Amino acid sequence: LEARLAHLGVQVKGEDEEENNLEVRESGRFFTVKLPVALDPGAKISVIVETVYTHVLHPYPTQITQSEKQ
Amino acid sequence: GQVYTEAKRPPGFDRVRNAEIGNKDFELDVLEEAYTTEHWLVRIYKVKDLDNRGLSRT
Amino acid sequence: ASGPRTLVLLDNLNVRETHSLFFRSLKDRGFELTFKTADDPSLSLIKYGEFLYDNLIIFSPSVEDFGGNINVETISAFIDGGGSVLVAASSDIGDPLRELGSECGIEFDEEKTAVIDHHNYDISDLGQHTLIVADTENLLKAPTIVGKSSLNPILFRGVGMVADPDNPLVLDILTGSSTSYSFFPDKPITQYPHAVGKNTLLIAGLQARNNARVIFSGSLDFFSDSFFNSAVQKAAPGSQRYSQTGNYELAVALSRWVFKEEGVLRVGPVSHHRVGETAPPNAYTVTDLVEYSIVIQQLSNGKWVPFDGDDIQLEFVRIDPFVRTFLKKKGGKYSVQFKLPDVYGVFQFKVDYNRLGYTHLYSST
Amino acid sequence: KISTEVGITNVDLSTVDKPKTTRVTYPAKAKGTFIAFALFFQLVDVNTGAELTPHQTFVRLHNQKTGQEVVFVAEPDNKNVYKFELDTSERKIEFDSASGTYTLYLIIGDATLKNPILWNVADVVIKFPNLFTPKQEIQHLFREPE
Ligand SMILES: *[C@@H]1O[C@H](CO)[C@@H](O[C@@H]2O[C@H](CO)[C@@H](O[C@@H]3O[C@H](CO[C@H]4O[C@H](CO[C@H]5O[C@H](CO)[C@@H](O)[C@H](O)[C@@H]5O)[C@@H](O)[C@H](O)[C@@H]4O)[C@@H](O)[C@H](O[C@H]4O[C@H](CO)[C@@H](O)[C@H](O)[C@@H]4O[C@H]4O[C@H](CO)[C@@H](O)[C@H](O)[C@@H]4O[C@H]4O[C@H](CO)[C@@H](O)[C@H](O)[C@@H]4O)[C@@H]3O)[C@H](O)[C@H]2NC(C)=O)[C@H](O)[C@H]1NC(C)=O
Repeated sequence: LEARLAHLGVQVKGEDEEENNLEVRESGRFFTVKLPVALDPGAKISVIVETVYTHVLHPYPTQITQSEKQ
Repeated sequence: GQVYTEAKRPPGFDRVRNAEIGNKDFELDVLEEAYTTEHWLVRIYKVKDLDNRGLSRT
Repeated sequence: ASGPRTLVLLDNLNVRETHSLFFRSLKDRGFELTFKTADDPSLSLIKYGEFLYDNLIIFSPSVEDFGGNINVETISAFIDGGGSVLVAASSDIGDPLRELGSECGIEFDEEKTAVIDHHNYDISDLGQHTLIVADTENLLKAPTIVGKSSLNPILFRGVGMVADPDNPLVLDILTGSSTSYSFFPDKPITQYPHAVGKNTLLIAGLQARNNARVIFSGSLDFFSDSFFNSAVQKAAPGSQRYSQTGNYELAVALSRWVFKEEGVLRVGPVSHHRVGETAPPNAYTVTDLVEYSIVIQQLSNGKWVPFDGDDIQLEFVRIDPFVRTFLKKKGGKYSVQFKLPDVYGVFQFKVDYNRLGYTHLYSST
Repeated sequence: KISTEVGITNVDLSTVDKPKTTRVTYPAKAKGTFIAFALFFQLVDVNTGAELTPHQTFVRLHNQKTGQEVVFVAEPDNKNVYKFELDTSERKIEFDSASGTYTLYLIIGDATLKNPILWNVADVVIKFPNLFTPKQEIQHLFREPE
């Protein structure tokens, strides 16, 4: 689903917003996010990740009569 | 044949001719109904192919 | 061609062991085979518009309950979707088999009937003269359908069928001799029997407009290993006694012709242009030299080699053909160079290759 | 079942006049030509005088010019004999068109019988009245210059 992507947003516990930039590693177009407060060892951070994929639900019968359902 | 078009009038009624259809029900052997407008003013029919198994299809 | 997966409906499972040779050859060519009873309430040849069986084989006479989704309309839609259906009935036809036959223009007969003949029957009959020995003389004679070798007298017992003369597509393969009448045995004759003459077809074939091969054979037993290994000698005094029946070779030829292996054609890219150019210009002018090219491939063992093409005719048609020429074979392409006529308008390049036993191909630009 | 034989007697078919009659035996054909017709033939059992009815008693016509064939059935009355009267104006549909020379065979057979006989009784003369091939090559007739 790497090509059928439309939006990827990342937030934090509560009301907040963050910044992600596309990165390349030496492949599935990995992203990296910059946290507001850097976490020390032994800490915990909640990060909400919301992605939207388009053109991913395919109609299986692919041909429906005027009186049938998808 | 089965669309009411008036108040005190039988179903298969034609406004312009003020009459009652002679053949209420019939089947189109060589035509499919491709489209029909909202008030049934323009009707587009798709001419059919030859019968696959080579039947008559009068 | 088509896919290798096929479905086999049976009258009873015993057919697996008594039709051993034919099924073994069929599997030897790579065709995957699934056997199911014709009265199974679980079988289905379509699911969400998929046609999950590419070929269908009906060896089940005396059936009236096909199953879950299999009906006569389902088999008709399967033949409309490119399927290849082979049926075989023998004196126990049954109403849906006859109805299916009537849906392809090949009428079967009553249940009790049998193609009877009293001049050419073999000594192994031991009955009411019903084991017909059809000679290889009266036969369609097309090397694509029936094979390219010489055969022996073939023998079968079953019901006779006639062709509807309204169908242009129906073809007759092995019509019986002018001595068969196909009436009730052991009952006197009152009416005019069904196909009393040489038009008792006995093995028919249908070539649909979408190139769907269907073979309606009578005589389920015609495919049985008992007829594959039995010598034939007509009861006429002192007839020649052949060692090999010559039924097996015919059967394999029919199977290779209905499952898209022996005769198949494909039309490749066409190209037309002014003589001395390389791309097609819109709106040719009157009396302008034009070159036409088209490629056809034949599927010999899957090679798709170039077709021979002795007589392929190009037609330059407006409403009725203005020009009609032959396509000279040159460098794998069929190219003709000709001058457009004086009459203007819109026109149609047309190629029609209807040959007996070959896939009907049609192309119009 | 028990075997049985087949025998033909009387015969003497005759040309119908809108009526001379001629007779022949079982081994050979009839000399001459007959134009319409009702061939009569009494089928009796061999070795013991009796009247039988074979299961198949069709009468066949073969046309040499076109190769077509037409078969009819002779149905008996209570006269212990058959009849095949050719109307020559009826049966227009069966004979789409007339050919000069027709060869007349007598196909006869049964399961109980030991030998089926089919020989041409006489020649008959009747005067009652592509889909996939290379099509004709057509060229274009250009207009003549002034
Ligand atoms: C307004 O609209 C109108 C309709 O939309 C337009 O009219 C149409 O115009 C065309 C062209 O003029 C007409 O076509 C011609 O009809 C001629 C007379 O018709 C015959 O009808 C019978 C045929 O019937 C059927 O026959 C077979 C049966 O299977 C079937 O395949 C066939 O399709 C048809 O359905 C026939 O039995 C009758 O006897 C009539 O003859 C007819 O002569 C024309 O035939 C020509 O042309 C066609 C192609 O155009 C060729 O395929 C033929 O072989 C034949 O060819 C001959 O003439 C060519 C040029 O004329 C030559 O190149 C050929 O070599 C060949 O030459 C021989 O004959 C010449 C004499 O004619 C000789 O000089 C030569 O030496 C050769 O011996 C053609 O079919 C339509 O009929 C007509 N439609 C209607 C409804 O009338 C009209 O044009 C529009 N107006 C304007 C201004 O454009």
